[PDB]
Amino acid sequence: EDERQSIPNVLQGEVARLDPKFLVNLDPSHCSNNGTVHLICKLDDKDLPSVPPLELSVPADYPAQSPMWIDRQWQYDANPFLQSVHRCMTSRLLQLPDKHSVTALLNTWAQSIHQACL
Amino acid sequence: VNLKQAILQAWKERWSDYQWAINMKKFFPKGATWDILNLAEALLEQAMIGPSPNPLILSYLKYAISSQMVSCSSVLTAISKFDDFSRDLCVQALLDIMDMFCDRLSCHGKAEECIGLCRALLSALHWLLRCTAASAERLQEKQLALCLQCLEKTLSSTKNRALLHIAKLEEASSWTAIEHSLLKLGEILANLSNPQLRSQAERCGTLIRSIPSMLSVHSEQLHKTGFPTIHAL
Amino acid sequence: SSSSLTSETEWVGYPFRLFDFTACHQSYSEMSCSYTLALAHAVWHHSSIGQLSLIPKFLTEALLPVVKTEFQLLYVYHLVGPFLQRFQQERTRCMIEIGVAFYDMLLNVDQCSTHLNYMDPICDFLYHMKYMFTGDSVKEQVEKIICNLKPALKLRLRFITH
Repeated sequence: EDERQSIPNVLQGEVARLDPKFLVNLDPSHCSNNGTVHLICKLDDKDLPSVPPLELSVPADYPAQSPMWIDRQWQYDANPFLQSVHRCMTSRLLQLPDKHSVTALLNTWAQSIHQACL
Repeated sequence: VNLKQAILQAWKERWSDYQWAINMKKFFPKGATWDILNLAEALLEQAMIGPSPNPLILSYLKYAISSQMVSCSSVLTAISKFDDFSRDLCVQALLDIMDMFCDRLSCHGKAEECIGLCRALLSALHWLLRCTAASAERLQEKQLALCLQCLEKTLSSTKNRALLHIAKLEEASSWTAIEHSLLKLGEILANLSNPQLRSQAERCGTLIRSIPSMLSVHSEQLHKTGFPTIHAL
Repeated sequence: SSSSLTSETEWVGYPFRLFDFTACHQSYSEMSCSYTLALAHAVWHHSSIGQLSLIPKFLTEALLPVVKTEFQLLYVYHLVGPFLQRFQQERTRCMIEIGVAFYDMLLNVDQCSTHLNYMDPICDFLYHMKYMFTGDSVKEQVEKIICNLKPALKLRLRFITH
């Protein structure tokens, strides 16, 4: 009895059920065993692409606003359009009551990216 | 070949230039071969431009440098013989885009190709050297000052130092040519341009000289204590 | 205390290793001067009843025009330093003189120096002396000296005002 590969299965099992529009991968494993959560996602759809988020979560109780935007400053000072995208992103994230990293994060991010077209 | 007329039609209409990505992904098989990406446009779009910065299209490059193939852009803007053209205007836009490019850091290539990226970086510096060419005549200010400024900026320590070291320890001929060009530029910089100018250039030269030496060379001091190990042994 | 010691004594100018005793436990690091230091301590290890009243006068003149650099200051400090308890107990009137002498040495080394090399040692030394022995008495007098110090030293001793 041991996982030996990741956190409790529920998170991966649920995220693997998402749309093909999202493309999730892992960065250098700085929390390989216990944390095992720092996701890099690439929105692939009929919309403009952007920088992937951080998405570093906590134990499965999920009181985790996972994204921390490690590359916030310079990647966001680039263009006004993506700056407005980031503004709408954080504004909608603030509206999320007890956000849930599993689905709420990526869904809200996609909604904000689709709101960018004004 | 369709890519050229495609990006032309893109410019031919006043697109939002961020929805442009949608049309780009649509017009292409979306992953067939990205070696024919925006990388070459910057050249060809500027080809007929000549003595003109060609604005309203650099916005595409701006919305692209967020996440694209930075290696191809780097090597092509390095090999671009634009200082030879001596437009003195487009080169400024090149400095501006290189600012947003290199200031923070480069990106990953997920393969050994990224190492070659570092290689391109070397050639990049050579390009910046030809900024002094804009002052080679000196028969009559802003351009040389700005070029040396952005050069010193891109030469931030602990950021590209390892990449320059990799470049130097992966090939020599280009490194020797870059060193000779640096020596020549330093020699050419023996004129009293300004107080701010011709000062930091020596600093960047010393940085390049220290590049092959080490990153943690033994420079510590103030070790006030009688060494007992040597004594005892 | 003044053989040459001002232009450039030697690379041995590290004050702490020299001025500290028990270095004689090895057959080296026993420079004559350091010995003399313990010598003083020696008598002051047992003559600590009323003889200390001699050192303030002995300071006020003699130690003034003999100190230029900083390790001489550390030397005279080690000479007078570890006895403030005897003044706090009995010779209360003399500890103020000892303190103003300390600060006079400070002003002297400040006025004649290219740069202070061992700032933090003297800093936390004075911190200890203030917080543990002078209480809150001399605060005013040292002010009339502490204001005319170097800007770096000023920022360093900023919190002495209270």
